[PDB]
Amino acid sequence: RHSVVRVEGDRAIKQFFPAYRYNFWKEAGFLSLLQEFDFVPRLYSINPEKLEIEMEFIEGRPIKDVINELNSETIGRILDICRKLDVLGIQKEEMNHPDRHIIISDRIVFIDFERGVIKCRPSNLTQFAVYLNSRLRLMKNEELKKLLREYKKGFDDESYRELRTQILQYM
Amino acid sequence: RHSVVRVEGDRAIKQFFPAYRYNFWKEAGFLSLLQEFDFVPRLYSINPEKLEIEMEFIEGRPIKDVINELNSETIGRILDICRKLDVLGIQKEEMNHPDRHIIISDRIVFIDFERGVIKCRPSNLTQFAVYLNSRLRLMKNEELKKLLREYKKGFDDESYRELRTQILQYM
Repeated sequence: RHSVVRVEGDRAIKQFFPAYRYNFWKEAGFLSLLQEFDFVPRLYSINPEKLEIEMEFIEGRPIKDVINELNSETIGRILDICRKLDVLGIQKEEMNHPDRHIIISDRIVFIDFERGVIKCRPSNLTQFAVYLNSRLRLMKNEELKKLLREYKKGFDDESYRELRTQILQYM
Repeated sequence: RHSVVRVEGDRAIKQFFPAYRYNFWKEAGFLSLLQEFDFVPRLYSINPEKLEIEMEFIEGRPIKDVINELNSETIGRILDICRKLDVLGIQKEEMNHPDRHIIISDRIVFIDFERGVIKCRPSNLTQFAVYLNSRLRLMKNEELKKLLREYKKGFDDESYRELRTQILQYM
């Protein structure tokens, strides 16, 4: 609704509709701030006159196509990226509906940052954990909800490791 | 040392050395995230291959040239921008040496975001207050340090207003 992506070679061009200049800049800003990491597309150019962002085309399958086939190693890698975004202070949003926004090949790429916001304690990992439990039925809410409460309280490396192992044992 | 700025018409073009590629992305990222506000330059283009950013040239005088002539209303406007950055979670850095990075005309523009970082409680306002007191000698360190300690504890609008009025009274 906010934008259209067209693929031209190995580049994806995301053009926002004119009403959504605000989201255009958030996408450009957060992609720029995440270029030191390998879990976002490369950013090649921005054109505010056309509200166009030129970026790397990401080959692979969206998570919604493979979520039930994914092994524990791969899920752990996705949890690491959510945790990284938590630590960076970037709340990507809609991480409980990542169906079309995590692209899986030999690597894991997150796409679509146009709703990102800065926050002290982001909800990337716990939004994703709701999705993960919704698709894999790892456990009942009361157990998952307790696990998310403990991570949120501590919110350090130790709290994360406990959540990580306590999620992945279940698979 | 990180970059060279050249002015071509109404555009300032900043080119980084390759060693400072990640400062290029911070400048691009934070300028992008601040385009919804009027206190940064407009961003026009990025070129990651050349590490070049094209933005608005800002007409006006740097704060170091006018700091002792600035009235209380104008200082309050600069304090507001620091607070805004604090609230947004963006620590610009080097705000205790803003000498060439606040440009004052009819409006107030902050420039140079290449050292910015995200954090829960940024130090923009407490860094700027140290500079402000250093140039205007408004109060003794111990009093300022007491005022800054209280602002950092509360860190809400109320804490800010108390800081704001208690700074501006001295002129």
